[PDB]
Amino acid sequence: MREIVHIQAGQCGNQIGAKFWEVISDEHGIDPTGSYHGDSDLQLERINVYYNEAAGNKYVPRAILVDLEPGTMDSVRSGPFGQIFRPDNFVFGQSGAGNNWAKGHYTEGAELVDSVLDVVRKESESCDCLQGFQLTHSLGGGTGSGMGTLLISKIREEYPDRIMNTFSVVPSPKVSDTVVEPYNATLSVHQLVENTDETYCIDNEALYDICFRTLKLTTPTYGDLNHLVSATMSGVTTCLRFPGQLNADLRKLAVNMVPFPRLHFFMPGFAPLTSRGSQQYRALTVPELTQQMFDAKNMMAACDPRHGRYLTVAAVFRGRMSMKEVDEQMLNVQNKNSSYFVEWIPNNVKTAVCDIPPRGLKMSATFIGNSTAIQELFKRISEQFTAMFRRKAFLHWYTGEGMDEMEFTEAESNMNDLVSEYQQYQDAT
Amino acid sequence: MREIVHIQAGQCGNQIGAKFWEVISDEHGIDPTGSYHGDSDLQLERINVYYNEAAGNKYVPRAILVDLEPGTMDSVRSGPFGQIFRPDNFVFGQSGAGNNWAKGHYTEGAELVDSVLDVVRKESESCDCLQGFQLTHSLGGGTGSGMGTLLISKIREEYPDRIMNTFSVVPSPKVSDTVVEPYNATLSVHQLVENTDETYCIDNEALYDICFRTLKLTTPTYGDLNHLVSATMSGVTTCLRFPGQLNADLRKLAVNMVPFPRLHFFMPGFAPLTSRGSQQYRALTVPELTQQMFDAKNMMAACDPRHGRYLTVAAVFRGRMSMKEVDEQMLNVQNKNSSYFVEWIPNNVKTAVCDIPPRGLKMSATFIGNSTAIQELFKRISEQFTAMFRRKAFLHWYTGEGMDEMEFTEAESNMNDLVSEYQQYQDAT
Amino acid sequence: MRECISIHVGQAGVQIGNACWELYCLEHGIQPDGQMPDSFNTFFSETGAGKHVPRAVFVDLEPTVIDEVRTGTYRQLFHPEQLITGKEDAANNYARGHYTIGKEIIDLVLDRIRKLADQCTGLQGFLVFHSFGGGTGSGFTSLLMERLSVDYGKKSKLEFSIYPAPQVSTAVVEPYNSILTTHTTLEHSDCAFMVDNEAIYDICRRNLDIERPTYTNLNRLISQIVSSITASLRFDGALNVDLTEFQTNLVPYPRIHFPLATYAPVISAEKAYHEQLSVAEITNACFEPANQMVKCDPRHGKYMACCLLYRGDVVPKDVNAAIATIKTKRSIQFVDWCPTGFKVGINYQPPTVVPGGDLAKVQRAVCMLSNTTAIAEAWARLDHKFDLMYAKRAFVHWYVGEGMEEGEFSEAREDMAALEKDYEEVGVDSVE
Amino acid sequence: MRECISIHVGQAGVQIGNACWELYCLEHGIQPDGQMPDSFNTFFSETGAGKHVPRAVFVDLEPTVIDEVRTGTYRQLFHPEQLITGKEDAANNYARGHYTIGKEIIDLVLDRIRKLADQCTGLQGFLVFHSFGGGTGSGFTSLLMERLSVDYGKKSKLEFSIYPAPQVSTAVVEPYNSILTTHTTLEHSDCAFMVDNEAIYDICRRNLDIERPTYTNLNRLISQIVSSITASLRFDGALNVDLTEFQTNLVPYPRIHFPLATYAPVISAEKAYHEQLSVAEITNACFEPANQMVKCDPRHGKYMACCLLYRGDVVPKDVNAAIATIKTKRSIQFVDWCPTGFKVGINYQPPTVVPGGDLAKVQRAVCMLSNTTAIAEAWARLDHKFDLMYAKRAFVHWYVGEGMEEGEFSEAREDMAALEKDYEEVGVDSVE
Ligand SMILES: Nc1nc2c(ncn2[C@@H]2O[C@H](COP(=O)(O)OP(=O)(O)OP(=O)(O)O)[C@@H](O)[C@H]2O)c(=O)[nH]1
Ligand SMILES: Nc1nc2c(ncn2[C@@H]2O[C@H](COP(=O)(O)OP(=O)(O)OP(=O)(O)O)[C@@H](O)[C@H]2O)c(=O)[nH]1
Ligand SMILES: Nc1nc2c(ncn2[C@@H]2O[C@H](COP(=O)(O)OP(=O)(O)O)[C@@H](O)[C@H]2O)c(=O)[nH]1
Ligand SMILES: Nc1nc2c(ncn2[C@@H]2O[C@H](COP(=O)(O)OP(=O)(O)O)[C@@H](O)[C@H]2O)c(=O)[nH]1
Ligand SMILES: [Mg+2]
Ligand SMILES: [Mg+2]
Repeated sequence: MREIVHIQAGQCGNQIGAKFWEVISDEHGIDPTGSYHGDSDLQLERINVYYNEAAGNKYVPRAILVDLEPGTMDSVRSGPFGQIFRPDNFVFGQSGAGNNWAKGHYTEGAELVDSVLDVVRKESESCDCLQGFQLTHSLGGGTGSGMGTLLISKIREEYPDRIMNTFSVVPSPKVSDTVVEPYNATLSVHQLVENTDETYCIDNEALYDICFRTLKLTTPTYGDLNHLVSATMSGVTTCLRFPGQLNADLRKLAVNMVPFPRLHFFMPGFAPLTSRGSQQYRALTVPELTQQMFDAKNMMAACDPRHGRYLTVAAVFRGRMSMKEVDEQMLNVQNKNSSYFVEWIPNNVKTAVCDIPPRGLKMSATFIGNSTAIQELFKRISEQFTAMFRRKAFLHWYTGEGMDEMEFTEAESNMNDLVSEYQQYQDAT
Repeated sequence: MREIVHIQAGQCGNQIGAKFWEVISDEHGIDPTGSYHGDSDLQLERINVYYNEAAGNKYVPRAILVDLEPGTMDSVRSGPFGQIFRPDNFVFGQSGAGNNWAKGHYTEGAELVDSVLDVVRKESESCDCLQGFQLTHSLGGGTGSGMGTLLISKIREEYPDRIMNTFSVVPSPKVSDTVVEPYNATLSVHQLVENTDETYCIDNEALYDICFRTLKLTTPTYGDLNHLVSATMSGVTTCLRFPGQLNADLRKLAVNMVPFPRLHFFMPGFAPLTSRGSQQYRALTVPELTQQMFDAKNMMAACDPRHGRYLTVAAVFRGRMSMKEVDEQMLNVQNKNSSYFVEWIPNNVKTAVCDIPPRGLKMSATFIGNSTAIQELFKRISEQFTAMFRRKAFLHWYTGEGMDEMEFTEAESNMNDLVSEYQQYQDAT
Repeated sequence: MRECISIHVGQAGVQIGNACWELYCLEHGIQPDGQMPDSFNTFFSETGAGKHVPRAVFVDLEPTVIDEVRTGTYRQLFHPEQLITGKEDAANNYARGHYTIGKEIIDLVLDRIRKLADQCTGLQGFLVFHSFGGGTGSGFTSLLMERLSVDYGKKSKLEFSIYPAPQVSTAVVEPYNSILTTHTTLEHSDCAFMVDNEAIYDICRRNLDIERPTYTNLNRLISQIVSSITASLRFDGALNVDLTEFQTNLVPYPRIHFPLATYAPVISAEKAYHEQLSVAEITNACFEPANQMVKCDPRHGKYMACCLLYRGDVVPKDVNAAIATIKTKRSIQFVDWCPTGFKVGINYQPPTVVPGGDLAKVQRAVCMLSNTTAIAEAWARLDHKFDLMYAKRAFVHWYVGEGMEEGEFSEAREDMAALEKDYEEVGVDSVE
Repeated sequence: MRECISIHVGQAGVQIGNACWELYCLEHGIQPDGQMPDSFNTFFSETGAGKHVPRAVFVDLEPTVIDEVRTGTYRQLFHPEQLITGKEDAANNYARGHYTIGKEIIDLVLDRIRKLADQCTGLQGFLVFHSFGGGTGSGFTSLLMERLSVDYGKKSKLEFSIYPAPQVSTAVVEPYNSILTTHTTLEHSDCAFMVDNEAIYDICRRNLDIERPTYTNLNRLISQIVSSITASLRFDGALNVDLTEFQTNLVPYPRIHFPLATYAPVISAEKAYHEQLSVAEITNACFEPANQMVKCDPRHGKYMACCLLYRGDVVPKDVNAAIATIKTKRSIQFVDWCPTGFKVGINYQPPTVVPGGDLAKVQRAVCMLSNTTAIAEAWARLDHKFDLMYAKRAFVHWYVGEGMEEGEFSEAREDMAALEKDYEEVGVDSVE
């Protein structure tokens, strides 16, 4: 029960998910083929949430992989763990988004979205009691921004009572990876605030620091970044897939972490993160995992939490550990940093403990932070948006695809309606 | 008991039947010679319906293969399973129909039809208690339209209490395969409404989609299309040839599916239909076989059922399965699609379950749909007919063969008397 | 000595008897070969050798379901002249069961009944197993029940019918066949036990914890009903009940003779433990509306007569302790004219379990046979399914062309309307 | 004969009962298979075989904590119809426990209670195990306690709640769930025993010398509480006490019915020696403020009624010698209207030790159940945690969108304000 349909949009959403279904298949002991090869029945106890049971004792992932060009899917289906997906789920177009939101949301996205939702409706009816849909995409690209946010608006109309959590790779402060990424972000955040129950802002600049500073990787590839994203992604639903001493799920993390329905933009964190040499020189205790989360240099969203206040905090733990040792440390970070947490939410720390650790670790943590520190994430993008839009730069690549300037005026005002709300509840007493 | 005499007319009716008697001989374990080589006595329990037992423990098919040119029969008798037929049954002329209905029904057909009925009367008296005659032909050709509908009018006069089901390959919307196919169809539907108890409209455009979209065949030949027709054809009489937990036959499908004696034009469907790779990535359950039938892209008649209402629905299942799992799904498609079924027929779903699966499958289904959606099948042909007839185009190839214009005026009015009846019981409350 | 023969009509009737005669042979130690390595005389006539054959007539108009008996496990059990086949089925056509095909072998079936009735010395009545959906179970039964009331009349003819479910149907013309078969069986059959498929689908899923029940499994539960009704004949009980007593205790008016069966306990092997199954526990299970075997809500109606047939380790004082509580409960209400709405039967023999069966071995059981007002909601649906189809004259040409008059449907519908207002006349209370 | 069934709501309620029913099976020699190689009748109904099953209803809206019981050691013990699962959890949403998801299986739970109450002949009351934090333990319990007071009313319904700690919280909306669940359970529950996690964290660290206590270990201490309350039912004592006596001795006003439990001795194996543990020693341990199991300071309040439940090698004269000293001590003060603030119970049976347990084998024990004014400081915090969150209307859209009115929070807060001034009205002395 409580099954999750995983949707991937964009080149980024596919390359995250191709690493994500590598982690899930290793946690559940699944071979490259699709057959179970673990040791305990706890892996098959809740196998049905991310898997349909096929005939012949094989499991297929309940995944829907969407792109507008076939270049990324051919990398998926030919690599390792590409032979596990159903070939019906790969719903790809031919034209490609062209790194364009309007081509992803209006022109080439709408010529494919009806062939996606029929696969969504096929996977949703195969679920016994549906929990909700998780989406992996970016906000800088064209497919992950356009086709991704087009899928959310169609699903929320069809499935309003389900949770719709997105793992949005938000662009970086220092570097860009797309010239029109302030246009792709702001037009997508317009669609995220109205149709997603929560959204996990991940920045590539922050993962560049964590691979360099914390993990001591001199040469991190994308496959090393996505293993840190997927460690968060499996860590969010690890209490849904396994017994724990305090079980959480996607609805417990929805209710506890969203005080106001717009303010559902989170920053994730993972712990422990150690190098090869630097892991035997460290005791893996719950006070060590606690203090590794709540600092600045372990945030996957490129903003210092010290510039704002945490509204709500969720800490999903994995592995056998003691609850007092947890509940002291969740109290300990609230006492010494009482100015860093918001005042009018007393005891703003959500605790969750799963009994099953990750593979090869004694214990692990998964931090979910909802702070006012991501107002600088949207102060920066709306400044980068308004600087480009006041010269109407790159407007004709979107105006030529059916869009007017009024779409930008509403989307920019919606983000400044969002920034003024984080500034409101940061100054709130 | 309840024996069936199979009649084939036209090039199409022979090439369907040559694949059809390939399926029946594989289900009953029959060699190319005619001898039994199966494993169980259930294959020989009801062997007599499609076979006469010859001397020397050999079985000959109870088939009468009719053409007006010897080109198709020489392809039959020289190919695989051509040495199983009796050489007396191949009743072929020399002149050929010339893709003409008038040459098939009046001139060259009448010079052969007395040599056919004497073979029909020979096979009918060899039957213990005759069930009825199945005919395979087209409506676009000349022999399958002319000689085929000439056989129906002669048989129904001789055998009025027997069922006369035809498997008529109806022409396609997008392409033609005959310039005078609106003439061949409308002059045959004039003969089908008065002398056939039911008729299974199959379109070649629809099988082109099912081979491409559903089966993922890039290069389907006619031998791959006819295996999908014959899977329906054996699936209609599979409960007559084998024990089932709810047995049907050709009279149960006649009474349940024909609410008005003219409105006996059906659309068939088959399930499961999977590719080579895409079959191990799918669980073969009764809710999967159910939802594969009732959509649009599994209809072998090129019309969307969403444009009309199902009058009556028969679902003949094969293989060991559970009746509640069946009866829930037959209810489940009626609740969520209550606007798609006709209202004044409550519980319009016929259920049949055979215990014996097809060869190499765990379970299988055979959909028989009687909808108002085939009014667009006859709105299109009567529009294509009236466009050609108002200029009297190609009239002299039929007027020169004994026909007047009054034959066309009655046949066109008879089809508009048929279209107005499907429109009557679609708007009925 | 108190012999009782059975008739099995239609594909539904034969497949029920394939479980029933499977069940009877296990209750008497009878092999499928007729061998056993004096109470069985009510169903098994004895041959000269040590071989017993059943007093059964299996009739179908199509030979498929009969030939599976002729080639199955029970080939050596049945007398092959009793396995009667036609050639073509009635095929969901009431007229073909009653006029066209049914007249061809009705004289063959009455001949086989009359050969059984002559070797019976104390023949009580008939057990007709059929359905309301199929053309054979509707047309041929209604033809047969006309003839048995002519030839016998005073024998107690019982029917065990498969009533069509509200939302679960297997055939399209089930509203036609059910109305036509009831107009004929009304003045002939003494007591027809309704059984529904959807309610057993509810019981086999919930109470038996079976995900996927088969028609094999539904016929086991109907066999436990018919065995427990004839348990008082076939075995010595503390308080016995004959088939003549059922029509007396349950039929207040000659029109209303349609009770609905209910069996308990229906539990699996994992739930064979974890409860003690007193006679108080299994009796409250029967009057619970979720455990009946016809999809009707007895809280929407009133019971007219209830018949509790206990068997096994049953103590008659604890019976009264169980039953007297139920008259106090508000959800079980009776009709105002019936203060005594109970017939109680106790047998010493427990129901045995068929190997490969889904039920578990229990020390006691109960077959409730309750005639209620709540079946009038079932007929109110079935006329409503009839009135929608017949107003457009759907499927009538399949019935007119086989010998039936179109005006005969107006005779059956107005009579069923007269039967529907009978429950409204009985269901009200009395003035003064 | 004096039967008492128990209900386990939420993940907290099930994991408590996983230790409680572990404890009860060791006190009666019961195997996990239900076997034992006449006083157990108050919790264990007996089957036909030599197998006993517990009178327990485990209910959760998510199936994870139930399936670990279904696959754990006690698979063979529980009746599988008593293990009730939903599909989606209430998920820290009181409205989803009370309106959205809870209404879907509330008729299934009341059906399982009513099947247990029928096989009970002397049913005294209910033991509802839940928490105040989770949505299931708040919403579904408050839905359930509405229904049990309708169906029973006069039975003594007891709650064993996991009260939210002042500084230790596991969920963010614990101030929302605790206020909403108390507004509903106030007029329905007769006596709700508060238990806190932080105080057991204090006890398991200090008194048990455990560095790292688990939720396994906290549930052992709550099981020793509930066992010692029902020790007088399950065993013969020198001075017995029924569940009806607890609500009489401890509840002075129908609003104030929230005592706080306290168990003693809580010592490890290395400290099982080095002290003699007289009844004077274990009684002074209970009124010591560091050893209670709710984080409240009883020196900041007054006791209204104390209930000492001794068990084991207990001498009643030494009981009076222990108790009469405590009334002389200044740190234990009572309210002016209550000169008799004591209810004393003695059982002959010692508490046994669970193998793998952290407690040591002691000859005597005491479960103090003391209703005090010092719990008003706990509600003064919880309104203060409520008033800060609700003034900004935080998290209200999660509750309004699931069927609840926004004005209902003002109803629960003003009622809790009325409950807060009740302790101030009782806590003062009397004029003249
Ligand atoms: N309870 C139960 N009902 C069955 C079973 N098999 C078939 N039926 C019922 O039989 C009804 C249809 O009647 P059939 O017996 O199949 O057909 P028939 O009576 O032989 O009449 P024909 O139409 O001529 O074949 C369906 O509605 C089913 O509900 C069974 O094994 N158990
Ligand atoms: N004493 C004790 N408390 C526990 C234990 N496990 C969980 N809890 C408490 O349970 C509270 C949360 O309620 P849960 O039972 O986990 O959640 P729920 O009642 O099922 O409601 P949902 O939110 O829908 O899951 C926490 O505040 C914990 O203090 C335990 O083993 N012992
Ligand atoms: N974390 C992560 N981000 C990626 C990866 N590949 C691309 N991206 C991000 O995706 C954005 C480009 O979106 P993309 O999916 O390639 O464009 P689209 O296909 O039109 O949606 C860039 O801003 C990158 O930062 C990857 O492997 N890992
Ligand atoms: N499904 C199917 N249809 C065919 C096949 N061969 C021919 N046809 C159809 O038959 C029609 C022509 O009829 P044909 O039999 O060749 O003419 P005839 O010999 O004078 O009756 C065309 O419209 C084709 O669509 C075949 O192998 N399969
Ligand atoms: Mg039949
Ligand atoms: Mg929970």
